[PDB]
Amino acid sequence: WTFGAGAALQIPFAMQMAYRFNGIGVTQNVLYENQKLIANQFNSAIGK
Amino acid sequence: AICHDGKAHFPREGVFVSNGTHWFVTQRNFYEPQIITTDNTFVSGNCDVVIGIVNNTVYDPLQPELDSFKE
Ligand SMILES: *[C@@H]1O[C@H](CO)[C@@H](O[C@@H]2O[C@H](CO)[C@@H](O[C@H]3O[C@H](CO[C@H]4O[C@H](CO)[C@@H](O)[C@H](O)[C@@H]4O)[C@@H](O)[C@H](O[C@H]4O[C@H](CO)[C@@H](O)[C@H](O)[C@@H]4O)[C@@H]3O)[C@H](O)[C@H]2NC(C)=O)[C@H](O)[C@H]1NC(C)=O
Ligand SMILES: *[C@@H]1O[C@H](CO)[C@@H](O[C@@H]2O[C@H](CO)[C@@H](O[C@@H]3O[C@H](CO[C@H]4O[C@H](CO)[C@@H](O)[C@H](O)[C@@H]4O)[C@@H](O)[C@H](O)[C@@H]3O)[C@H](O)[C@H]2NC(C)=O)[C@H](O)[C@H]1NC(C)=O
Ligand SMILES: *[C@@H]1O[C@H](CO)[C@@H](O[C@@H]2O[C@H](CO)[C@@H](O[C@@H]3O[C@H](CO)[C@@H](O)[C@H](O)[C@@H]3O)[C@H](O)[C@H]2NC(C)=O)[C@H](O)[C@H]1NC(C)=O
Ligand SMILES: *[C@@H]1O[C@H](CO)[C@@H](O[C@@H]2O[C@H](CO)[C@@H](O)[C@H](O)[C@H]2NC(C)=O)[C@H](O)[C@H]1NC(C)=O
Repeated sequence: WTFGAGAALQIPFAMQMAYRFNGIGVTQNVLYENQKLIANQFNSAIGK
Repeated sequence: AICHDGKAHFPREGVFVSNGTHWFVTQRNFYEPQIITTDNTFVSGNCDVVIGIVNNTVYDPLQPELDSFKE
């Protein structure tokens, strides 16, 4: 979301998703431990 | 995350960054590097799950104080 507030600052997408999870109130370890499952689910949803 | 003693440490609030030689944890909106301690981070799981984890030591604030008396 940084490019919406100022100059775009790069960040690995996994870490960005960790920030989002922190945002919705879920500790980032959840994402860092279920990254592959989450990626599979996201890709499947896009295909659907 | 960071691998210290077979455990994975994640930042409580902030992000792990390195200037090229050492590792620090800083708040996400202002570069304020700090030594990675057991207070900045919390443990979860082990080392063989996170993709991209990196070896690094984590400094325990209580350890040096206790060793001082023992010494
Ligand atoms: C990423 O950040 C790291 C921060 O630690 C960098 O490592 C640090 O680099 C600095 C600069 O070289 C080192 O600082 C001074 O180290 C020696 C002695 O170390 C003592 O002082 C340090 C102050 O930073 C403490 O951190 C140490 O624990 C120790 O108590 C100094 O002698 C050097 O020169 C200074 O002193 C002489 C004599 O008075 C003066 O003439 C100089 O002008 C200067 O004032 C260093 O300044 C620091 O030791 C070092 N810390 C660690 C853990 O490695 C790292 O370089 C950086 N990496 C990149 C790529 O940027
Ligand atoms: C949380 O939700 C997730 C998605 O619903 C669950 O992930 C699923 O868990 C099962 C069991 O581990 C996975 O199946 C494994 O891998 C393959 C998948 O192909 C088979 O898929 C179904 C079962 O899901 C099976 O009925 C089919 O016949 C296929 O053979 C198979 O080798 C095995 O079934 C194996 O069990 C799913 O693939 C996996 N889904 C995704 C998108 O990853 C998760 O288990 C739920 N629970 C937890 C704690 O996370
Ligand atoms: C984080 O720290 C540990 C070391 O403390 C690293 O684990 C070590 O990785 C090497 C391989 O790169 C292992 O060496 C060899 O491993 C094979 C695996 O079967 C083994 O059969 C050999 O005998 C040899 O030991 C080493 O064992 C392993 N050490 C431990 C204690 O597990 C790890 O790689 C570091 N993480 C990163 C990203 O560097
Ligand atoms: C960095 O991205 C990659 C995938 O490219 C992972 O390691 C790289 O793998 C390729 C193939 O060996 C090499 O060309 C790169 O030199 C490797 N390092 C890179 C691209 O930085 C690696 O898992 C990723 N690192 C992290 C922390 O996620």
